[PDB]
Amino acid sequence: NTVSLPRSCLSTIESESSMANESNIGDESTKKNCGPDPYII
Amino acid sequence: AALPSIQLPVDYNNLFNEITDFLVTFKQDKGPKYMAMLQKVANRELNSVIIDLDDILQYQNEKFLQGTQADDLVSAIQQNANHFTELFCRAIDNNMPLPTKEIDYKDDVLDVILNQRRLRNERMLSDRTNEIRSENLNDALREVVEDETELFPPNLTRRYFLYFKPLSQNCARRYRKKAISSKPLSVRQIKGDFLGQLITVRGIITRVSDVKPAVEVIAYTCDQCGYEVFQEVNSRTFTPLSECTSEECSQNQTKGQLFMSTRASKFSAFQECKIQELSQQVPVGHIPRSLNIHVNGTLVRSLSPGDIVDVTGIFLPAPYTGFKALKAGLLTETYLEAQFVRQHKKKFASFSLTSDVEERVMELITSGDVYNRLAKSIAPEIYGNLDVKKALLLLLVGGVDKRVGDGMKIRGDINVCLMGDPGVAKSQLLKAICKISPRGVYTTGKGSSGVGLTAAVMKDPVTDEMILEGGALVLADNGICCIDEFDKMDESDRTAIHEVMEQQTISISKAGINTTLNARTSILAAANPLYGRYNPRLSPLDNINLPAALLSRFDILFLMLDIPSRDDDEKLAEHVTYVHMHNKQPDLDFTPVEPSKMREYIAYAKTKRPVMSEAVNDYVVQAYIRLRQDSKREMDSKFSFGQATPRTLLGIIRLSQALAKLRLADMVDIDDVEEALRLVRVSKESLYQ
Amino acid sequence: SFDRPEIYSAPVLQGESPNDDDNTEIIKSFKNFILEFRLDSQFIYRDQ
Amino acid sequence: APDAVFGDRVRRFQEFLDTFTSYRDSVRSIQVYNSNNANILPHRIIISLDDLREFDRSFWSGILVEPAYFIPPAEKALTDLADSMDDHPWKLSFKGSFGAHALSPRTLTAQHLNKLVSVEGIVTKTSLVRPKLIRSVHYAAKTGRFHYRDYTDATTTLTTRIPTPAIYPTEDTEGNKLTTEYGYSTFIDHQRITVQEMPEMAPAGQLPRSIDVILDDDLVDKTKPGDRVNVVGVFKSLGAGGMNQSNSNTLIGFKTLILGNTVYPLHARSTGVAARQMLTDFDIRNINKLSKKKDIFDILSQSLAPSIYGHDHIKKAILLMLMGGVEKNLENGSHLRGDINILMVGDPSTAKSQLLRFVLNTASLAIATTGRGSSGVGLTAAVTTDRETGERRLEAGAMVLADRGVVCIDEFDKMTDVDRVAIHEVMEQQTVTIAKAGIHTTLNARCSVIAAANPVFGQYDVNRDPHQNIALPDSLLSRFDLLFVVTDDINEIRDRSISEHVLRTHRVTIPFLRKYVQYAKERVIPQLTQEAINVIVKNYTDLRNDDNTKKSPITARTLETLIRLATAHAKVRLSKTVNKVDAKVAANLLRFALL
Amino acid sequence: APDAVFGDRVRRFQEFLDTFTSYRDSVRSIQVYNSNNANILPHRIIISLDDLREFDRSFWSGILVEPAYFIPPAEKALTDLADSMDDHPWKLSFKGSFGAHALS
DNA sequence: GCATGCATGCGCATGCATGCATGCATGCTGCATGCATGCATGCGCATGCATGC
DNA sequence: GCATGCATGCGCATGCATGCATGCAGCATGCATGCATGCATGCGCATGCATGC
Ligand SMILES: Nc1ncnc2c1ncn2[C@@H]1O[C@H](COP(=O)(O)OP(=O)(O)O)[C@@H](O)[C@H]1O
Ligand SMILES: Nc1ncnc2c1ncn2[C@@H]1O[C@H](COP(=O)(O)OP(=O)(O)O)[C@@H](O)[C@H]1O
Ligand SMILES: [Mg+2]
Ligand SMILES: [Mg+2]
Ligand SMILES: [Zn+2]
Repeated sequence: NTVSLPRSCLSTIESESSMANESNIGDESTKKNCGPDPYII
Repeated sequence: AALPSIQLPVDYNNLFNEITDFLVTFKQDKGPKYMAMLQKVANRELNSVIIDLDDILQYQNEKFLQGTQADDLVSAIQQNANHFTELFCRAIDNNMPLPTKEIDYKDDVLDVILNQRRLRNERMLSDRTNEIRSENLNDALREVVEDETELFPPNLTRRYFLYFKPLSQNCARRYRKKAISSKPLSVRQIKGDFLGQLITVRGIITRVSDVKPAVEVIAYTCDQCGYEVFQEVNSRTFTPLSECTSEECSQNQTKGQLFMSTRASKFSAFQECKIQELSQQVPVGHIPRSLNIHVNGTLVRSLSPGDIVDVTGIFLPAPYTGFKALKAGLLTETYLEAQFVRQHKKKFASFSLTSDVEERVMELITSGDVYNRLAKSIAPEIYGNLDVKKALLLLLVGGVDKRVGDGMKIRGDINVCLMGDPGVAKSQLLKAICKISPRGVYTTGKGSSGVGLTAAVMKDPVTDEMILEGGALVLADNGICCIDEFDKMDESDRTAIHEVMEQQTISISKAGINTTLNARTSILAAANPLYGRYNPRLSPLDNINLPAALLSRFDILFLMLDIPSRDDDEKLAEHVTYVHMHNKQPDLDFTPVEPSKMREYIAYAKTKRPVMSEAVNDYVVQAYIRLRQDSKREMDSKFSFGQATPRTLLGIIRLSQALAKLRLADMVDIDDVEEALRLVRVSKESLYQ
Repeated sequence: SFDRPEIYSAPVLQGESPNDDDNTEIIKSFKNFILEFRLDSQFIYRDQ
Repeated sequence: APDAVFGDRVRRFQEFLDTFTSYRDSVRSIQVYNSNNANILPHRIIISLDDLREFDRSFWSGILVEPAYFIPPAEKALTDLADSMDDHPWKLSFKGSFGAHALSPRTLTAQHLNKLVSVEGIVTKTSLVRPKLIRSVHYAAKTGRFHYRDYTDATTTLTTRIPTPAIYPTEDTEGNKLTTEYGYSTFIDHQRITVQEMPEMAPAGQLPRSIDVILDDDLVDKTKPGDRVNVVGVFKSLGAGGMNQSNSNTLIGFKTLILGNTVYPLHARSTGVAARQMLTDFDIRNINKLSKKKDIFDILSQSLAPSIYGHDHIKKAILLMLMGGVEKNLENGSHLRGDINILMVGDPSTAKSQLLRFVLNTASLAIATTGRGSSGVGLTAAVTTDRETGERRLEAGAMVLADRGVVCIDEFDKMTDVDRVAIHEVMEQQTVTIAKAGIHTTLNARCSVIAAANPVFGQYDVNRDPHQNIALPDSLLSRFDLLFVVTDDINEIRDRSISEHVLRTHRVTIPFLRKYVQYAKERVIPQLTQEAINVIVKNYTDLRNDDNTKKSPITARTLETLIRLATAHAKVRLSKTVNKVDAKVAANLLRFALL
Repeated sequence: APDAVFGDRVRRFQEFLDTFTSYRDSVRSIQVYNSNNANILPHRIIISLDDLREFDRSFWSGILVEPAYFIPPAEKALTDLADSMDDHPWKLSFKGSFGAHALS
């Protein structure tokens, strides 16, 4: 009201909750990486 | 799991066993048919195998009626035709008899290479088995030998092509089945539900491409190891190999550079043709659509532009090729792969005598009165007009072409021109003649002009080369070209027709084109008087718009006037109104001959070449002298379309030759010249009433 | 909707003369040693 | 996973289908037909937005404003009913009043996105119908099993979904090779069309606006270029308007189009879409009743253009042309004409153009042309264009479009020879032949003609022969079945009467006439009878052997004209055969026109 | 999507449960107890590898050597039978002789 | 009853799993640039038709 | 019949969407280290108990 969609997922910097920290890791050692341009409209 | 499995009611081992049994067992109502075919293939006298589904259905019914079980091979082939080609190939490669003829210096090179490859295969197998036996470490021995040794695969040792042909309506109707593969369809009706099936299309061919080699498997060679590497290709483009991939070079550290070898490679002869809908198939207020056909193997050169045919083929998909921005999902393009061709009208050149044709022909001659019987069967819905029909039949048959030597040439084709008052059914006769002829074309005035006649320069989509597309006059080569509204044309078209009648060629000298075309065609024209109806108060040459020389350039020039007469009008009205009440002509003592038999008889007659005797020559010279002397006085009184000239004598000779050919005789007689002069005199009674 | 093309080979000619320091000759020599070597008139390695 | 709102909406739409029983029996009837006749009908029905409005206003407004949330529930409910009632999923279509949501391509803006709309316009260009791969099936030779895979894209569902770009499988899970089974795979048809603003509604002098429409499966070839069409669908956006990645460019926006679900062709004047009405039993009873009266021809004739004074015989001729004769196709391959043509030469205030415009307004399919208005390729369709795929194609002209219809020509005498030679073939052979660079075809042009012409000297002259007054080639006149001459001679009583008539105007209805003509043309095909044969033979002989000076020549075309007129009159009579009265009427009309 | 091998294996294990009729009544008894006493028992039963050996050697060897492909089908078959009998998914346990697969 | 060795808790020194951040060099990928090609048009000239004359 | 002016189709230049690659420079990320903390371990000393004289 050049806006662009975020280049990275915003669920990491946004510490939404304490369980959100748990949800951002799983299945042993592998890190969580959503990739480049993960968002859709 | 990803890529789940599904269950279908299709077992392929059962079908392979059934294929083998059929290939070794079928009997035609002599040994097995296909075994004899395979023996001929092995001896290098055949190149293509045709599999008829009628044989398969007969085999199935024979097995059923005596109790035992059998599978439905016909429907399986119909619904999934593309998979059974290789099944049949593999079955056939397991039964081919050994060649009973030795290979000599007069065989094809492909056969030599194939035989060398087979001998090499056997030598490698024997070497491997000997080496294994000598080690001291028999089904197991051959198994281990087969496991450790390379060979040349079966596809690189075949020499034949295999095609299917559909189920005819007769066999299915007699056996109580529904032959899907032979129900003709238009391009409109072929939708995506028919992909992967064997279907038949009815249409008219509009374009054909030149034959070129399409590579199936490329071959390379390695000087380092001596192996031969083969690269399959099934795409519009491919990437050549660079470095060797054989076991020896693969296991080593220094690999060799592959070099391409054209002679060992596998090629196919390829053509692509377009097919367009017939008028009767197009809906109301729509434009006809098209379709693409692929032809491979020995079936090439079987389609020429302008042919109405029924093509058989397997309907298969292809990758999308439109604009990227308009692609929504996995879109595809369609094409037809040809397996069998049939024509609606047989060409004369392909004629051949045989019991079936001979019986019909002999019946026709036995019935007697061939001349008038053939003449009266041309457009039997038109009353009267008998001598015009005789002239038209003679134009259909033609004369004799003579090579005089020193490169000189005299035509043997007869040109006829009709010119009369309005409403005399000239157009009906033009159209009927165009429909009877196997290579006939129909044109009307200004609708066809310029490059519509002759030819134009364009670029081939399939190949990257320039070509010439023939017009009306080139499409009817060795046929009849019908021209309506002959008097309303432009000067250029008139000049082109003039040259074509002159010397059967068209010369063009324009920007980007300097060539000569072939126009071995006959002309059938129609025209009208300059003031509508004919005016008997004016000179004949003042009632028409064409130059007098052009009129003189016709063998027969007919005048058809409409003089009211209370008597003949009654007969004409009765005929026409009867024809409208029913769908047939009124006469009962005469039966018309259908177009196929007429075409057969004309094809048989065209093989003759009668010759001139001495008495006939004396009669001809006397008649020519008398007629030439007479014509000058008439032309002086300004009452002749044209004075007699040597072209009249040549036309008389041609007509006599045509009558002799129609009689099926090796020599000419006096009666033929009598009839020729009789017709040439009849040409102009309308001008003496 | 085509499938994947294949590649294969077969031996015809005799290439360059084999060198001693190439992998295939090493393999053949080792195979001969395994299947032939004798000790006390016995094929120890083949038997074991 | 399941959603509660989805289930509640499914339940509500099931209640809606329960309260109204027409769609239920429609589905039952479609299934019954498909079972009995196996042609296969598609699984689809039409719903009225009005009934939805009386039933549940909230659900109505949801479908109108939020189709992506309310329509899939309705389709599922309909599919559930269809699957429960019988011994492919089903789809829906919408009709009724769309209120403010009925727009045109010019007045369709970004505030209507994601909502259900209904647009009107003209079809400008279609696309080639292509198959789309949905499910592939394969075979492993080493194991003897069959596999498959499914594919989807963004345009097959109204709601946004997370992409799953599956690859085409060539191997097995264990490494073995695979073989494609083209006969066991599945393909669906696909097309794209363009719609523009109507030429009769767009502002003059201004460039037009257009919108794309996507069609699938059973709505793939329901229109052709040049039609007037009404398309109902969802105006939708796709992709990212340059938002993803940097994409510095800002000029482009979001791609938009319509995912159509309903296509309706509309009839207009001077267009290629023919008018058809639905015939109810009341209409059939009334028509079959009126068929039994003896002055039916007189009533139907006097019904035509009642605002004009007199010209009764021309009214009769126009009715005969509207009905028409029968065309014959012999097994040999010959064709015999069945159409009727009319020409009018008259004085310059004889109401020729009024009757011509009446014929334009009343015929189910008619195209209006003027002398110099259309010429060259504009009449025979002799113009060639080409696709962006490379091929060259043809596009229909005035008479090619009017196949099986009528064509009105005004100022006929103002034409030239180049197009008269062209129209000769149309009027006799009823075909168009084209031979250009890369085209050789023949198009059907079975149409009738009605025309009006002016005398040479401004007004018709009785002191000269007709040839000096008409001045048209004899071969052309022979192709016109009827030629009429009308003159205005001053007469006190006639002038008085026409005056009171014109004053009355200034201070059977057509729809029933159209229904009557449609039924008669569709249902009745009479045959020739010996009585009419004798009558026509006698009349043709007498006309051909008389000394009277005529307005036109006499040929076999006159005999065929007699047969055609007799058959058309019998068609008017709804009788399956031609009697003596029809032949006598044809002879009387021909004699009056000639003399 | 559905798999044909999975369904065939489910059908075969259903046939196995049909030939031997102790596990059916065991499941019935567990359900009866849980209905009457409401303590809740877990939904599980024990199968004998020996009986499987007499019944179908191929299925026996599949469970012994390819549990990831043969056991989920068996659990689904047992769950289907349990859901069909009554007016959580069920699990399986193994006893009997494990042969060479008994280790430390 | 008295003296002595032994094994059992206090009082620690010290190494090592866990877990988080930080400067940097790496490897990848969008992107500006080079380019070929086939289609569309802006237009002038040579031909055939229409209109007086 | 005879001469002029206009549509019309042929022939030649030229602009422009499409669609492919290529050297390069920017940007997010894995990696070497830099370090804090809490736990266990082994290592003696003070000593309460058992044994012998
Ligand atoms: N001798 C005849 N016999 C039957 N029908 C005829 C005859 N002469 C003319 N006709 C009819 O008259 C019409 C003449 O039209 P057409 O075939 O174009 O000939 P033309 O061009 O000579 O007028 C045709 O439809 C035809 O059916
Ligand atoms: N017979 C008639 N009956 C009623 N009105 C007529 C009649 N003749 C002429 N007119 C009137 O005169 C006008 C003639 O217009 P128009 O149809 O162009 O005649 P034309 O084409 O003969 O010049 C019309 O508006 C019409 O109202
Ligand atoms: Mg004609
Ligand atoms: Mg008018
Ligand atoms: Zn090599």
